[PDB]
Amino acid sequence: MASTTRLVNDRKQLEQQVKDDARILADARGLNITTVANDSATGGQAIRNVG
Amino acid sequence: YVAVRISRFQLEVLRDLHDLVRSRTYLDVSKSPLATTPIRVVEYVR
Repeated sequence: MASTTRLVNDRKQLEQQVKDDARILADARGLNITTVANDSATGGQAIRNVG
Repeated sequence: YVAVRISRFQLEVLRDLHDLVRSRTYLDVSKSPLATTPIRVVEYVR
């Protein structure tokens, strides 16, 4: 029970902080949206009324 | 037999030689020169 028993939590906090400041400064470069089309047809068997 | 004509012709008369003088606007590079390079900013995370 000393300062050596606080290393794992220290690493957790350090990891979270590094993940945050690696993204605050990263540049924002937006991409161009493409591949948009109507390709969601639905199949099945017809009714074919008899008479 | 039929003649196609127009109306409202806009032309400018002068009546003096001095009226051929107009004015433009230029940049004075003597005291407001053109920049050559950007500012080169550097950032640090708080």
